[PDB]
Amino acid sequence: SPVDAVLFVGMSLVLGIASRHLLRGTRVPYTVALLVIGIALGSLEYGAKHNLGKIGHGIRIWNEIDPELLLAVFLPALLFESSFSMEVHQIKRCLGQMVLLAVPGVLISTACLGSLVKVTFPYEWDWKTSLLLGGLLSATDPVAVVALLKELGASKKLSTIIEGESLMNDGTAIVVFQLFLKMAMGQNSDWSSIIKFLLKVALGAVGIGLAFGIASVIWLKFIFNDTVIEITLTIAVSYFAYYTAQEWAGASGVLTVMTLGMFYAAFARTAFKGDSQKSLHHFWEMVAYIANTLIFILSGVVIAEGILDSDKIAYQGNSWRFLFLLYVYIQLSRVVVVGVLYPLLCRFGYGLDWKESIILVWSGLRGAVALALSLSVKQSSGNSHISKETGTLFLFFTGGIVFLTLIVNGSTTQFVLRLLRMDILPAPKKRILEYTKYEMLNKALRAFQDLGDDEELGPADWPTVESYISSLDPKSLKDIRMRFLNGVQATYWEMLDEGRISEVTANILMQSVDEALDQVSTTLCDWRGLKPHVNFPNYYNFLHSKVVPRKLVTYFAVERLESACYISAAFLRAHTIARQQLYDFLGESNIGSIVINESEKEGEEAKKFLEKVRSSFPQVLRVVKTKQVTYSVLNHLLGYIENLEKVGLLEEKEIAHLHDAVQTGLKKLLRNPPIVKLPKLSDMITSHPLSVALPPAFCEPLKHSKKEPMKLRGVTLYKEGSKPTGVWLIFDGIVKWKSKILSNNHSLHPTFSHGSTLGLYEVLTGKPYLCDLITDSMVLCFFIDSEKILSLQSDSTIDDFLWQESALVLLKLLRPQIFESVAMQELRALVSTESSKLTTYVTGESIEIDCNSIGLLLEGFVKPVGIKEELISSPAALSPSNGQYIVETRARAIIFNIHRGLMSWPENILSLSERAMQLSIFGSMVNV
Amino acid sequence: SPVDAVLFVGMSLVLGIASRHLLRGTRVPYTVALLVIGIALGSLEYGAKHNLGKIGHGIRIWNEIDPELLLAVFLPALLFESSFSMEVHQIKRCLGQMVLLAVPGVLISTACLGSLVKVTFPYEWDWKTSLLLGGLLSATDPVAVVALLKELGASKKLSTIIEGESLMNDGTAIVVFQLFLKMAMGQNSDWSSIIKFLLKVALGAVGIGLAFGIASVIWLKFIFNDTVIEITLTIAVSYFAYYTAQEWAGASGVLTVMTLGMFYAAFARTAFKGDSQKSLHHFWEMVAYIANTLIFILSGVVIAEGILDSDKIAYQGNSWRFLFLLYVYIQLSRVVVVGVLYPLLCRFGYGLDWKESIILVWSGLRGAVALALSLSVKQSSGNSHISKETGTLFLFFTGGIVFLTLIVNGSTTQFVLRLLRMDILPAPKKRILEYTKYEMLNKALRAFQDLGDDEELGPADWPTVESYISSLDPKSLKDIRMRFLNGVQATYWEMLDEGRISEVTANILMQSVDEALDQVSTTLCDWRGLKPHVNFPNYYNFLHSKVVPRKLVTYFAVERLESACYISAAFLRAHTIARQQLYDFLGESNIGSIVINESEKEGEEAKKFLEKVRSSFPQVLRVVKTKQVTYSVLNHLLGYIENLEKVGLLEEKEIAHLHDAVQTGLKKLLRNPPIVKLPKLSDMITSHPLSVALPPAFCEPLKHSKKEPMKLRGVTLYKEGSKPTGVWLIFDGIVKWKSKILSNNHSLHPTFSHGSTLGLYEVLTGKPYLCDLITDSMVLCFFIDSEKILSLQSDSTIDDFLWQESALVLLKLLRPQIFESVAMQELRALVSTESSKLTTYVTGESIEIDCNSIGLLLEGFVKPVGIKEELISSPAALSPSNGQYIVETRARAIIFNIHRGLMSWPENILSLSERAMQLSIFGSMVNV
Ligand SMILES: CCCCCCCCCCCCCCCC
Ligand SMILES: CCCCCCCCCCCCCCCC
Ligand SMILES: CCCCCCCCCCCCCCCC
Ligand SMILES: CCCCCCCCCCCCCCCC
Repeated sequence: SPVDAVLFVGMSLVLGIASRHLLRGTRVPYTVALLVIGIALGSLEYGAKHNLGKIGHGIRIWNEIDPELLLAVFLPALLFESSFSMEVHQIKRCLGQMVLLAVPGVLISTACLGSLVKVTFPYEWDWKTSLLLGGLLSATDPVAVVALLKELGASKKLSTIIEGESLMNDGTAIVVFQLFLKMAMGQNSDWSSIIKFLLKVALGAVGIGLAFGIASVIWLKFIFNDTVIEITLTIAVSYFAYYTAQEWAGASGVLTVMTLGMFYAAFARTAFKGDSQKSLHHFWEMVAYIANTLIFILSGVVIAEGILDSDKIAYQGNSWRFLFLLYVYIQLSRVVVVGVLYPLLCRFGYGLDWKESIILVWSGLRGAVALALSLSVKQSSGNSHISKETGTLFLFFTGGIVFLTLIVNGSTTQFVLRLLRMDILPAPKKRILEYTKYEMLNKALRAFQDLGDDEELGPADWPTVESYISSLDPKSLKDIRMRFLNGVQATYWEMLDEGRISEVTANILMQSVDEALDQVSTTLCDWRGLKPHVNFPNYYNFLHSKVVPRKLVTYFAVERLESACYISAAFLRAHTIARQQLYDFLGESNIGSIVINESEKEGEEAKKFLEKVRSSFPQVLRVVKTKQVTYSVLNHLLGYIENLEKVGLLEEKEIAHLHDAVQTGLKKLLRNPPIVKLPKLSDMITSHPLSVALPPAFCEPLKHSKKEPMKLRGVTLYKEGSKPTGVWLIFDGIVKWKSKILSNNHSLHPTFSHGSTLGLYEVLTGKPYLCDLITDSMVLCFFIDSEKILSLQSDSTIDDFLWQESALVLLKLLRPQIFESVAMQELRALVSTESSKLTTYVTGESIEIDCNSIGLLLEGFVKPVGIKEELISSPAALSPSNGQYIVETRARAIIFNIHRGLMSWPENILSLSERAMQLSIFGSMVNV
Repeated sequence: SPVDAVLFVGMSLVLGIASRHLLRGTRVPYTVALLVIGIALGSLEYGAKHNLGKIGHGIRIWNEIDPELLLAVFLPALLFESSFSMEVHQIKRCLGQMVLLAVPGVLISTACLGSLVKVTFPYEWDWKTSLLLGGLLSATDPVAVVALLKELGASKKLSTIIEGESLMNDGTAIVVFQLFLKMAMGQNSDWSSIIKFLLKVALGAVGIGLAFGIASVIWLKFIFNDTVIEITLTIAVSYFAYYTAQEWAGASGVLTVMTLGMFYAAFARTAFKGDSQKSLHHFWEMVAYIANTLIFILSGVVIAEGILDSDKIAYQGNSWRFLFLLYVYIQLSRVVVVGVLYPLLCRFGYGLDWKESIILVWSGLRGAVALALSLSVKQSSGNSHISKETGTLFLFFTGGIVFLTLIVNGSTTQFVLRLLRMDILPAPKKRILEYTKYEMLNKALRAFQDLGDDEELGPADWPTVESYISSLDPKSLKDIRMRFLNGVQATYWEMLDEGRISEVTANILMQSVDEALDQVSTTLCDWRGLKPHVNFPNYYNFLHSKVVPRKLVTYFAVERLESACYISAAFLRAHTIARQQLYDFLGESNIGSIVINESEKEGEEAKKFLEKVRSSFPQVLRVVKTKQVTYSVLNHLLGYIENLEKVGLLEEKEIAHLHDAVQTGLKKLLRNPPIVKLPKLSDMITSHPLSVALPPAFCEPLKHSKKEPMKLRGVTLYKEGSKPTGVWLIFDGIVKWKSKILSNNHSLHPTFSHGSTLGLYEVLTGKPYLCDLITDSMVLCFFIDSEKILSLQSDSTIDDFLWQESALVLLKLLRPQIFESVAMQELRALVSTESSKLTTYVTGESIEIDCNSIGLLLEGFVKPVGIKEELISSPAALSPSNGQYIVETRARAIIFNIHRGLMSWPENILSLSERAMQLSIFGSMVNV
């Protein structure tokens, strides 16, 4: 007999799947179909009293459910996914509005609804019962609202506001529901008892949720490679926190589960495995789906049971009159709440104008949370406090309100949104969507070439493949700003793809750019959306508060400045890249220079933050950079291991060992910031590329002590035109170079960084300093005298290397139009290639610059052919004029063999053998 | 009060997580800890009668579980993942052994155990009760055995055998358990009733499972983009099939759920979404985990309850004596089963030698299925048929046997496997593992370069990244065969990565190569493992049986020859590629030629199968190739959309629309083979690259009728030395070319394919046919006369194109050392480039062949410089001798600007500026 509850669950799930599948893209939630199906089924079982056989047995078994078991099983299932899929950064952006719409919004709605259904309803209810109903059906469902917002097409700001207030209204409304339910149960008669009950049920529930979250997050941090226990841990901790709060501490288990889910959303994005995230979210979304379906069908069944009893509440008239009165009361209470909070709602978080206010009012969808609360009231009814007729009325009214709100609100808020002209996609977003569709076309055609060379199967059919994918200026400052922001977006996309930034950092940066794309008429506001995430509050860790460890200080600083450092570095890198790209796309136009200077002025707060990090905490950026690099490394290893697993190339014991090793490395990363040894001067010397030339005897004068490598920002390294007093080794930081003498035209990013030595050209030649260096950051720089460098010129193997270093520096100096937007590791690869040749040239010879190569004069004089006799100075960067140069004096030279379309998309995009190629690859012809 | 069952579930889950986490890499299943914990907890609640408070309330609630509700909730949860994660191709490889170990193996074990516990046990049991116990504890658990095999390290053959027999022993043993349980309930007294009960409970259960599988698979095929209802559909169909079989049809719900899971494993790999697969498998594995944990803890609790009752079965002595007797009876019965079936087990499927037989005997792990069956017997005990003492004895004995088997078998089968020397990894697999680790090192270092250029954060710390990844001839015919098979493996990996083959096809091919890597001493046996998957049984569809539709015939042929065509084409392509690669790695050694000829002889059955497909069903390969190409295209689009979703670049409504479109395209693909229009002669002409030269007036002589494009294999197209009677257009198929006159040295793959026209050089010049063409397949070839081609020489825009086509053909003819292993679409790109120049050269001029380019003489004579005067013929392929050529007569020439390390891994793998580069990127220095 009890096995028929399994049948009830199975048939309810099948009906839920059928309703969800049939009512997709219909404006009509499948939940109204579930409620109607449950009501009809309960009418068959109870009103008409037909023989449903084993169907009716399960129906009756589930109708005899315990109220408190009902809540304990279903409410965590409903609410955990809503609270856990919460995205933390949009919530921190609109949290003032969230709490405003949650706590006082629910309080005002409860007051209005309770007063109205007290004064008007004919059931001679109490104030306790009236306010219990008011606070019951004051909880906007997060599942229904999220499902509505998926297909609604509203803006991200309004979608975030509505979703967050919907998921917090549940907590507040269930708190007040428990308060007034205990009141109706003859408790909480005094104000002091009210305060104690609220204090316990709210704060203790939040504390239990936080404690369980902390314990489970630490446990997850110590669970390395197991994606099954990571999800069953969420199940166990959720259903154990609910029990510990409701039964053991007497708190609110719902608030405990919601705080647990929010703690998981905040501090457990790195506690779970990366590939365990999708499975865990899918499982909890499915559990919410199953709980919602079961609650809707059970609520329908029990409504049919209760309103077709001896009393026949369904044939009383007053039931329906006051059901529609209750619906208009819902609408008026939501209007009152939004209007009262509007003067404060429009000033906090995201701006709320009158258009978003109408959608906020109209998206008052009631769902399975209110249904579950009223069902628990109905199932516990029949005693002296809440009569059976009253509990049946509560369930009937709540079910009718859920039905009416869904039908008249989910189906009509799309109309209200298309009206008021809030569904229109703005021009930058339309351009971006067209670019993405164009790139998808390019990917499809490229995949079609890559598989067109098959002799066994033959040729494919392009028309069929197309059928399956058949659903895919320089003077205006506004458009140039829009192109620049598109370039910044493209650079963020590129660095996310290459692994330089994580998905959360990428989302934050992309959201900032999307915000900035609406103010392209005014100055670039790209950093405005990043300012909330980049803050440096205080550094009291150096006031002896935590200098005794000196060891936890790095931990708190890194955990406290990790995401901000990533955001600042990514912002600066993307702005530099997009600035260079906009210079290449526009060339020399004054509007391009205006936007370039705008970006340079805007990128000052990020540099100031990075300076604060460098000064206050000199070791944090090393740890942060190391963590980023090894995180990307381990993700690349994970991708490789996933490909190995798919192909089945390795033994399942060896590939499992590799997977365990990489996943353990990732968990140990995201558990604890890397313990990076702070480099002294000795190991910074030995890690500099100049150290191969410097002998170990010169490397150990007390490990080159007595000099602090730190140089403050704005400190000149050496003045231009000065004598070669020495060279500078850049172990870290940024140095700017200025030179009016040098042909520094259009040097957009004059900069040298770590692993660079500056001044070798001058000390090796004796010529005055070619450029003016000033430190642009906290530079870890060491000075070695020219005597030490010049004394190294004994051997010819070291002279070659020193002149190649000089070649590097002058390549980034003499020719910055090509070699400034390249790393000085790629440039070292270019110079260090065996094909590159350093040559001392006797007077009267010729230098062989040619096609597909470049050369740079080091020391000497050269005169060309076919042009008026010119005495070219020693630094020349000798480039092919024709795509010549008799050696004049004793010469030195070395010859080297030397998503990005979003900025310039609809600009950067025949023969009788080109048409044949299209025929040979494709079917007839396609405009590739 | 009933809310305490939620507490029981939560604490049981927490204890299960703790046991699984603590006992990882311990040889000890966490399930023994679960059983011990449950026994101790039940002892506290029932024996010692301590006040456990709300813990004991949940304990007692779950102790009062219904037996049949217990089975209905837990057995589908346990067994669905085991039956659904079943891999179909290894099962079809060893199915004879599977059924042999499942049906008669379980029958023999049941007979032995029942007879032994009837004759020896002191409880005066019946034959019905004795055989009920024997068939209860005759079900080897699939969950425990799978978990053991994950860490065991046994071969794939033995692992597959053990896993499959374990997951089918459950079906057979639960069938016999239901039979003998109904017998003990006073039923099935006659042989005819026995036959009817077996017929119903087995065949009707299989039929219900098949029907539910068919319905749900069609439903899934019509569910496009919803990964949540796709998993809750599995839940609903599983728990509805169980109910429909057990309660409505009276069949076995367990057999129904297992056949449903096997149907999902077989015919629903394409019914679910690709990205829904991992989430669905994770969910069902977690459900099996939760059910197993709950069953073990509940079984412990109820054992403690039953053996500490008034009877005190735990203090009787006989309980323990016959528990250990029952364990030795388990061991002897398994020995008897394996020994009796060995003469047949060693001849069917995978060979079973005496070493794998010992592991087969010893891996007799009993688990949660036997525990659940005995718990259902215990919970239903207390009546006249099965006494309370008997049911308690059943549960106690089954729990003790599960405990003893786990402790003494899971912990010691690793020892038994390391003994007998079955844990040693063979040399080819060790080499492959070392190659994978080397490639992971290369990936890690490359990811370290790609993020070393950061001016804001600074430099990373390579030692830390390394710390996080610190766990990573030409004369022997055997080694050359091993290298060739490694090259075939690498090519399979490459085509899986590029999307030419799916993951199932890749797994089949890789398994075939792994099998072949053990017989490298003998001839290449790569095709031996593919022969089971490549069969062409019959084609009665053309005997008027189904020619009336002519429309379903393609559907059945494609669904029936899809995977076989993929396997054959991939095998032939990979063998051609690896043959060319082995020629490049070895050069000219006779051993390399021996292996090359071995591969060519081996690749004949695949070509014969493709010929059978081409002859019998001329339209199937077009459909199959189109489906493959569009599947890869849609997967690439999915990857692009996933990257778009991660970055948050598009609106969540537009990106959702793109995702829905691509996923709908994929579901419509895997639902129905593409409807590819069979090309007539007219559209094949218009789709050939020669059709741009051919005017529409020449294209429509009744759409060029009266000629059938089909040419049988072995039909010569034109003989060498013959007059240019015409040219041939290759729309499909393969043509081989032979020419002793031409310098065809080391032409390893002489072949032209679709989109190629052959003979233009001869008709344009009048020279005799340079090579001998014979059709190597069913070629769709058209003949156009030389008069039509020569009459096209009026314009100079068409002459250029015709001579460029001739250049293509002669590039693949004159110079096959470079241009035969390239598509004739890439070669068309090379020739059609604006940098390529066709030139008519007046007598006495010079031709400018240079570096980084190639040239080919078309028509005329040429004499070189510095070598004895040579009169080079018209086809020359004029290549730079120095890295010259005075035009002799009226000349024609055109000048063109012209995982793979697995085969040659530990063979294909400083300066003072190279050491500095390592310093500038890394920390000190790493051997890159
Ligand atoms: C006493 C009346 C019946 C009470 C039923 C208890 C609630 C059980 C709900 C189980 C839902 C299972 C589906 C979960 C799939 C992820
Ligand atoms: C007397 C009836 C007892 C019922 C006990 C049910 C315990 C289930 C707790 C965990 C359920 C989690 C999944 C819920 C999905 C809707
Ligand atoms: C009447 C005694 C208690 C019977 C309990 C019914 C079985 C409910 C099992 C629910 C398990 C929920 C966990 C599923 C999570 C995926
Ligand atoms: C009187 C007690 C009724 C209990 C009904 C439980 C129904 C649950 C059916 C579906 C359970 C699926 C998940 C099981 C995971 C172990």
